[PDB]
Amino acid sequence: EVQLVESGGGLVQPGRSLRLSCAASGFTFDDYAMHWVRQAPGKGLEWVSGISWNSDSIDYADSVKGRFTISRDNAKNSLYLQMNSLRAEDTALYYCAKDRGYEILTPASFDYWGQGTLVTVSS
Amino acid sequence: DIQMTQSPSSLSASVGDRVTITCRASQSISSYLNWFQHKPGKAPKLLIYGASSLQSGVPSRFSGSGSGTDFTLTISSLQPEDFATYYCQQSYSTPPYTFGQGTKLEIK
Amino acid sequence: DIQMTQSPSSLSASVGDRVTITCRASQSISSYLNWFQHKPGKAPKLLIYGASSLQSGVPSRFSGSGSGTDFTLTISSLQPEDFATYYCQQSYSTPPYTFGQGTKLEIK
Amino acid sequence: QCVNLTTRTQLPPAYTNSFTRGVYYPDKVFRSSVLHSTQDLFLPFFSNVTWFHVIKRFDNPVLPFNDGVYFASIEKSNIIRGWIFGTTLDSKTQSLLIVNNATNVVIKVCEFQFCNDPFLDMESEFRVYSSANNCTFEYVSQPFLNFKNLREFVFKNIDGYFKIYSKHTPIDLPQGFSALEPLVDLPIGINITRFQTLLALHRSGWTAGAAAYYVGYLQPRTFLLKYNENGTITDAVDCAL
Amino acid sequence: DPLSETKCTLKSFTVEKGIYQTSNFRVQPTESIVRFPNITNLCPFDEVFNATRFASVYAWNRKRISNCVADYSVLYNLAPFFTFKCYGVSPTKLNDLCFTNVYADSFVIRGDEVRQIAPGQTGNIADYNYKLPDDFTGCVIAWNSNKLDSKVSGNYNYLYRLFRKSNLKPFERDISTEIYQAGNKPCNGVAGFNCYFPLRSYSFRPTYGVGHQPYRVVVLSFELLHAPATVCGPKKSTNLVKNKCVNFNFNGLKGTGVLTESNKKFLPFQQFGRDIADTTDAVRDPQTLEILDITPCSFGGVSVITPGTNTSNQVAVLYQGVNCTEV
Amino acid sequence: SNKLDSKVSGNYNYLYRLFRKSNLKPFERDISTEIYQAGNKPCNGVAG
Ligand SMILES: *[C@@H]1O[C@H](CO)[C@@H](O)[C@H](O)[C@H]1NC(C)=O
Ligand SMILES: *[C@@H]1O[C@H](CO)[C@@H](O)[C@H](O)[C@H]1NC(C)=O
Ligand SMILES: *[C@@H]1O[C@H](CO)[C@@H](O)[C@H](O)[C@H]1NC(C)=O
Repeated sequence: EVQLVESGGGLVQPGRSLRLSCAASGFTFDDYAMHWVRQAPGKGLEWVSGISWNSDSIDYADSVKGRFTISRDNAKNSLYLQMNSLRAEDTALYYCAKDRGYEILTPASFDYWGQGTLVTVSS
Repeated sequence: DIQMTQSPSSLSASVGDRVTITCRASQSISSYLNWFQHKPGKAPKLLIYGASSLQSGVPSRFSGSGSGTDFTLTISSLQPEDFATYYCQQSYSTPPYTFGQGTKLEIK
Repeated sequence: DIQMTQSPSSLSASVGDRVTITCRASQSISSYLNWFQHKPGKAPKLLIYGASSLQSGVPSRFSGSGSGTDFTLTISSLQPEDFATYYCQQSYSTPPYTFGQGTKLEIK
Repeated sequence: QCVNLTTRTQLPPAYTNSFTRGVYYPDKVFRSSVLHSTQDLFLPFFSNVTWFHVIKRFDNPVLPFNDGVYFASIEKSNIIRGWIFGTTLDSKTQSLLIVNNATNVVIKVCEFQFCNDPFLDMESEFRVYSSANNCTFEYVSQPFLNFKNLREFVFKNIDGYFKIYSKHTPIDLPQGFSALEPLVDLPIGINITRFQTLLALHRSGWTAGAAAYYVGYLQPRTFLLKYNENGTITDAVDCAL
Repeated sequence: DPLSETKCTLKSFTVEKGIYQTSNFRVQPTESIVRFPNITNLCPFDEVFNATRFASVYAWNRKRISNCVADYSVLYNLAPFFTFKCYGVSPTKLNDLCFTNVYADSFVIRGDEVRQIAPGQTGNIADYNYKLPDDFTGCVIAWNSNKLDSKVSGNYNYLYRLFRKSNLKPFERDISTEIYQAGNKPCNGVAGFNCYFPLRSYSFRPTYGVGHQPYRVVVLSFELLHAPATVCGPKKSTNLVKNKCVNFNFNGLKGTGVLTESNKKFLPFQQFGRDIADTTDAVRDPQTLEILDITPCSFGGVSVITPGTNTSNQVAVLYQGVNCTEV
Repeated sequence: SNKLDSKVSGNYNYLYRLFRKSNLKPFERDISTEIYQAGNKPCNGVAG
């Protein structure tokens, strides 16, 4: 019943930067871990990044290391993702899934998911 | 590294049949695998967390089992609202939250 | 562990005397000690089981007492066949049935 | 925060007649058209009941609890706000607090450090205690609330249980009969021997509206209660009057 | 038959002509009804057991529970809670026996230290982290938390006190970070030679065996004081049956009779009703605010009309004060 | 009889019944080893 609203999607040229916002209101956000994952238009799901309940332990996907950064605002119960140095392969769908646990690297997986937002990287 | 394989890709059945899907791992993950159902029209949702723990709020028709390398999910009722794609994800090995290939399920 | 000490080793008395022998323990054993009489020429025999319980068939002259860490046996009559070696044994500590050193008794 | 009041005008407390007030339902039993004899802690007919006025009369004295207290208030515009019970009224012992602010009715059991002159002062200045150390019981209850209101209360403490009986009537003490309906049962389990009332001052320094209340002490006696056919007590007879 | 009943009553083999009173006709109940008010105001055990993050074992979390109904069957009905050891009280009778206050102690331990949470036990946790009294009245629960408290890089958020100058008292929490004095020389706050920090970190990982996986432990210590106990279990309520001679339990009140709809209007506070003869005749249902009359199950006195047995053996039966439709 | 029935390692020759569905009748001997059921789900022969 929890709500996960995502925005920031659109069409941008390769090499530009943008922001994605994911806001949650149906649960307590101060003690849950959150993750960004990627579903390709013609392939399966892939994990991208995630943050814990507090901004101490942080992880990124190997294919996106050094390019993407995440931020978390517990005051307004939301998180942001900065899209930098975009290339032709980043035109997929992105979800904002909620981890069952509190840390970043735990055997507990994502509990509740949100509707994906479509981004396009082309001229 | 870790490698995941999906033996079935597309399957055919009816309303009153029984279907089984399997997911195999290159190395044993101590039964730390999760199953996700992804409707084409909405956001994906989890069905089974862990080896054989059913997530509360979904029908008990889905059943997860298997430990070690190969794991199995089973549907006994096949309700006409089960048109989605099933994914298996491991959460034990060093590659963080790597997902497997899709598994198309349809009835004919 | 546990260590049992015999304060007297050889004692001299007459046929009409009263003698006492003491056995000390390293720590408390909760009155779980036994007193054995060992004739040099035959099989040893038990005199006292428990702290102050007299075994059946032996004369009431012998009397045991004491609890905690120290224990005592007393003979009031000293009949002329009371020449033997007396031992104190504990049966409470982890070392199973450890015996103390001998206590020679002579009449003079 | 505590503030001492030095604007009091010294007058002795008044005395008036209790008449036939202070009767309440002894238990939870329904009786119809039956006269029943009950031995309980009651208020005798036609005695001293002590009378205090508030208007610069500021009657906030500290009275013994004894075996039970009958507190009547001839009131309008919500001047009386709560009560304080305990033995030493300090953090040394356990104290009980009943308040009804502008929002709701609050019951607390804590080691309050009560002010020498605690009160309430829109009403947004509460000077009742400076600290609360050990709180063992909390309770939120519904709001209990020409002089127009007559509010009668009976407070009793038996076997660690605090019983509060209440009655509201639209109107010296008026002459009439009214059974007090039981309101609150509280499992507190504390020793209570003394008490103090809590008033509200209107700030314009401060002005106090016209108010008057009465205090009586209960003792064990036997009454004969008459129940009508509706199960409502209509009359009582004091067997020892 | 009534003639033989008369012979039994009169202690004679011959019955003279006349009418004799022998015994009574009473209907027997068949169903038993037990009633209590709605099971609301549940104790917040979800915040204790289903909490996302527990505190460390040295700083074990203590929660006081009172003034609510505690459903111990919920904890008894969850499969993942493998370890349920209770001492001083039977687990089956936890539901009925009423106590004053509950203390929930939550912490995290390893495998070899699970057994140390018990009266009379010893170890690092028993001596320096969490001490259990010998006369402990309560239960302990331990469950695996490898999926939550383990990280591939390692979870260092849990700590345990490994060194202390003395053993902890029962139900004592030590959170001091003073440097342990292991040598003669004063430490002076520096963990140098013969000086060690008393707290060590549990580096939980998902690749550990059963003896090293992180396990969440909640200990319920149960106390009853002179104050009226307020922690009760859920009281089951039997479905209401009416219009028949039944056994009823109304708020601890035993009774036997026919329950019928009543026209009396009980006052909101009024609970029980008594008739002229000082007997319970009306009751208010604890769940639905309705009034019910309790009539005694049909009463009759049986009299026998018979001529002398020298004449004939035929008899007649008279039920006193009973309408002919109630036999 | 602490001298005879006590082992320093521990004696286990003596057992007592802890759970039963009903109280025993006077002078009744119960040697049944069936698994006591306190939940709704039947045991089905497992002490789980
Ligand atoms: C109240 O007691 C006083 C004495 O303190 C007495 O003078 C007075 O008569 C009593 N009240 C009534 C109504 O009699
Ligand atoms: C009792 O109640 C009935 C109806 O509710 C009413 O007619 C009657 O007047 C009541 N009795 C009294 C004394 O008010
Ligand atoms: C108890 O629950 C029933 C329905 O299950 C409801 O009818 C009843 O009103 C409840 N009790 C109270 C006091 O509301």
